[PDB]
Amino acid sequence: VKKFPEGFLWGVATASYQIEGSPLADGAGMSIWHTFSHTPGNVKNGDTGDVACDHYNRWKEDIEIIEKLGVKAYRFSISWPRILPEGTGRVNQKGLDFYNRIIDTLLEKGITPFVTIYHWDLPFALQLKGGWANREIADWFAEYSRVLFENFGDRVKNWITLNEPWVVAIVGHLYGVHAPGMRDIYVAFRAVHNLLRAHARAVKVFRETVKDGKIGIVFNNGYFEPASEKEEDIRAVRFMHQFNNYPLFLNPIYRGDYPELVLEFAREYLPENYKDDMSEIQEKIDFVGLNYYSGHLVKFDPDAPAKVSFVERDLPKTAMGWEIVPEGIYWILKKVKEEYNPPEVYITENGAAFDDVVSEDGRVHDQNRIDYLKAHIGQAWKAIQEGVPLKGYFVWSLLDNFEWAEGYSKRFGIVYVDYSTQKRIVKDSGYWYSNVVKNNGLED
Ligand SMILES: OC[C@H]1CNC[C@@H](O)[C@@H]1O
Repeated sequence: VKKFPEGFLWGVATASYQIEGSPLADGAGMSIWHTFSHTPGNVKNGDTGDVACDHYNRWKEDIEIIEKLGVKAYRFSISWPRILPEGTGRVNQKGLDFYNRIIDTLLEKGITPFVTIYHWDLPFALQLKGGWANREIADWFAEYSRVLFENFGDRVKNWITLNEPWVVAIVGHLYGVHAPGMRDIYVAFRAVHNLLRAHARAVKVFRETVKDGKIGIVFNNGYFEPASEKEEDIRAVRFMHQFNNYPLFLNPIYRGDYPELVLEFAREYLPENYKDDMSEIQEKIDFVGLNYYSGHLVKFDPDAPAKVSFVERDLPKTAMGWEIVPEGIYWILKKVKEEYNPPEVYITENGAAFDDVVSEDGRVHDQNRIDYLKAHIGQAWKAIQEGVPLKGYFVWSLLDNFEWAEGYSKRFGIVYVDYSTQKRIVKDSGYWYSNVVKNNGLED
């Protein structure tokens, strides 16, 4: 038996562009993911979010699935361009109506909404003005967040400014693999910095408009282990954790500067008086969300940009090719308490992509995902037993969905989606998870 604390929040998680479809319905502006995915060569098989899970129409039935499974919390995101089609100024009532219906439905059914304000679908109109590269985004984001607080803050009380700002900056602006598809290290570190300033401005306005709410921010994290016991490899691990995990943002938020190895690597790329912004960046937050999926063996490498290479290990992997290292989720939970001691933590995403097939029996026997969830939920329980203030756990994802540059080819859902009909098939992992929420923990 591994029983969780009373009132622990068991959730599922999605993101607007990944499930909704109908990106231009009802006066919505284009996002950068619309223009990106519509550019030939950017996404596997030419996939886009034009249709996705058609959640824009099937939202009621999807929530009914959440209800039926008994899960207590739904993490979802809001499409900025549905609300403010030009990014600032005009507010689209029909966009607000879409999310209002979802919000009211969840509450009526006793599910707690956790709203991610920004999960990567910037209004295209703002990208034309530089997007995350432009310092003024801290004002645009504040205006947007304010609108969400004023319209939804009466009912939604749990808020997340940004999903995975490292990915937004580095994958979007350095690697060019995600929208807006840029490859410029100077832009990428300006985007890191503006992400922090916009997050801090949003939190500030939240204090003014939602008196009884809680607000946090979500980071991606990997469990990095050194290839050798040599000095340089252990250091390569120390760089990667500081750059790729929560310290890149939490060192600023809690200590008022970037982490030390990040400055060794990137001080030429950061804005010249970046320190002037640090005091405002330290705006107090209520919780930290950590996402976790995978671990990576890393070693020093003199030929690699950043002086780090990944080394492949003979370990069980998901369809992403990601190494399954359950103890990473425990390590990261431990480490976040050790380093910054946030008053609350949530696992805001954890999950796995496997090649799911509908059997002849009409069921999806994803024993491989059950095994994955069970192992990590076990490690999260362990972290709680050693004092980490973990208040919730969210499976990525409710639904198989548009997996960014991988398109529909990667399935993360505990519910299978047959894209040809839009049929939902609860997976074995979904029934299994439904049982652990009912029991408030593991059993065998
Ligand atoms: O890569 C799987 C998931 C990682 N975290 C952010 C999500 O949008 C993504 O689908």
